Amino acid sequence: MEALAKEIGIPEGEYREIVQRLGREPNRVELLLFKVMWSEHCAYKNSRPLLKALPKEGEAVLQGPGENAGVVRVGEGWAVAFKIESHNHPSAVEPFQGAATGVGGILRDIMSMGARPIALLDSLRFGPPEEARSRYLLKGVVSGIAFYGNAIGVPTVGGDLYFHEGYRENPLVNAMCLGLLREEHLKRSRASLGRPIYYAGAKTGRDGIVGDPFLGKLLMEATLEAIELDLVEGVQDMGAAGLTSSLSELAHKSGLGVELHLDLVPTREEGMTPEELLLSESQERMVLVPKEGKEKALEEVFGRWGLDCVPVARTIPERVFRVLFRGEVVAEVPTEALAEAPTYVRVGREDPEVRRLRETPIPPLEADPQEVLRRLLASPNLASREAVYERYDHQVGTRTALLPGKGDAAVLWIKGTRLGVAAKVDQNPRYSRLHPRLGAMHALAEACRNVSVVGAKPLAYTDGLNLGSPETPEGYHELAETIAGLKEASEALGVPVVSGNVSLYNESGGKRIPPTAMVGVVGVLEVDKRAEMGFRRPGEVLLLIGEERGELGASEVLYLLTGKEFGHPPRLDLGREKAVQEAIRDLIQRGLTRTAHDVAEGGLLLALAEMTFPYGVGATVEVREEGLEALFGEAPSRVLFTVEKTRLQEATLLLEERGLPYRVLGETGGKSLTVLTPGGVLEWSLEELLSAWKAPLREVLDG
Ligand SMILES: Nc1ncnc2c1ncn2[C@@H]1O[C@H](COP(=O)(O)OP(=O)(O)O)[C@@H](O)[C@H]1O
Ligand SMILES: [Mg+2]
Repeated sequence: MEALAKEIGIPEGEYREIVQRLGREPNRVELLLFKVMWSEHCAYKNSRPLLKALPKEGEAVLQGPGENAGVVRVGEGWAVAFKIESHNHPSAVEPFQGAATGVGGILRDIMSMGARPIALLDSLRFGPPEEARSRYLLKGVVSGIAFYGNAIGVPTVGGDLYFHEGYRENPLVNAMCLGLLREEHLKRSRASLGRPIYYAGAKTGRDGIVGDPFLGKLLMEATLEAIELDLVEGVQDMGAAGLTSSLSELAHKSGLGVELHLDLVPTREEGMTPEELLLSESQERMVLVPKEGKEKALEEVFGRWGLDCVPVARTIPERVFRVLFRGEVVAEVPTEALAEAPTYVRVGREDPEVRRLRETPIPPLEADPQEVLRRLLASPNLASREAVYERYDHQVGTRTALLPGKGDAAVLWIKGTRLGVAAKVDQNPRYSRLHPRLGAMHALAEACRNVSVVGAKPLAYTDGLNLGSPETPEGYHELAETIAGLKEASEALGVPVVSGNVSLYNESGGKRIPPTAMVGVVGVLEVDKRAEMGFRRPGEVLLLIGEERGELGASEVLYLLTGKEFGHPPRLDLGREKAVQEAIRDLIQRGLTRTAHDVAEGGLLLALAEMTFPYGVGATVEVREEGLEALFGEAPSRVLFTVEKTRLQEATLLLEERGLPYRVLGETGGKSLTVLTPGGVLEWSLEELLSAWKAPLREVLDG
């Protein structure tokens, strides 16, 4: 029956392997099950072999890759679950539902760990902001993101937005979620023999073979209460491949099989066929396995939240996924056959054009810095995302609260404790397109730097990989270099992966999106020893860890002045990066500084301007090197911070004992940003910096 086989999308080679795993040919239904379970989305066929390289060990790791999300210990009995997913292709066809659905799904993965969602972060990539479609997609996904999150009660505390040429055809929408729980309640996707499997949530319809957040809230409370009462031994959310992936996965990890009675499955539409029920991806659906003797309890938990919770399947000793419908066995495939699909290895080769661009020498450039800073602040990639986060609410919850003082990483305070959880997601497409490996390294480094900058220690990360097809040598190369990049940054900084995602085939017409590894990092700190980026008072000494000179390759200023992106991305010394991150955390924990900000895209001056916005406090400094490289050039491992006058020596003593280059630029205060250079004084009023920075994205989004 190879006919229908290759007619649905299953490769001859793959089909032949399926007949040898079943010792027979699958019927129509079984064939449809494999088509979906063996697709790259579910099987990760081309990425698994490479992902084995990512370091997983870490002091704070409680749960790494394998479960619906990664979990790390944060102290005083608390733990944090988190993960990042993608909903690219669907957001492309319909931005509103795509984004909202991306949020619903990520939320369920975090809930299944028994962790109550405390925050959402979005990682977005669209084409240039002047193009109609780019504006459309941006309006769509943020509208959709706001809709689900605001309705379910989980705030979107931050994220990463970037506009770029390489995303014109394939936009990216990744959602990261943070959830907290008591370690004692850490649950996974396990089931013991002889247990019934419950189904709760919306009824199964003919969906993706729109999300309801209102029902999501109910679903979330019940699941969380159910686990908080220790009534379950396993919980699984239903997403891609619906019931099929939920149960087979659950069964496979449990070392046994599951018998599904489709007739007991709640239906929303009439005349639904077996495959339709099995492959529906209807939203807000949940699988739960009550512990022995707690079935009733589980039902009551859902009864309390006005939800139905009914038995739909049971575990069996035979490691198989047996599907029953109207009295007949319509499918019975071995669990292993469904969960362990073939993987592929290829030979990557870099796209010669990528090399050509990277090796292009950066030409001598000249421009009026008075205007370059204003032009950079007005760039849609550097301007305020204020109009975006204004769509979201619920910064204050029932256990956690977002600290309103703008820090480089979102900081969620755990009420009743001194604990604070910091989070950030990063990646630079320009660096990544020109040097995927260095781009990936920069992403993890930056994310960790941002958390370190508010005073928290990086505990682990989550990586949402987004690339073109792995078929072509150039594409596989980008995937390979991206993964090698993370490994290298991870090993050097001592920060392990705990979860993640992989989205491939993000390309059309031979045009590949810039390799995109959206790195999410979680860390913890004492809310009382926190730092934010805004200058808070006049008279503080302003210092810089690292050097003033940045590079122009793949930089913002280069793009602004040439309209192009080329050259080598900034070099990254992982040893320096680690030492700087520890230096800044020490500085903050010892109470020497409570205001820090790292120097990233746009260079020293842009970083400087961003610090005057939060409180309207200016700064006066001296930069010893003139030239674009010093004022706007980019370089990692650079951090700005302020100390109280009589504490300068202790801070400088600390940096010196760490062998770290540093400089005392000047002080804070006034209603201007003033910069002395060997060629004179450059000056801007905080007003002009502010208006230039505030307008760009606000009109694009609300105009
Ligand atoms: N790039 C990656 N890095 C680390 N872990 C990953 C990566 N991609 C996938 N994983 C892990 O492999 C598993 C598969 O993800 P997935 O099946 O898509 O979960 P779901 O479908 O419910 O969103 C998860 O445990 C996930 O955390
Ligand atoms: Mg930053």
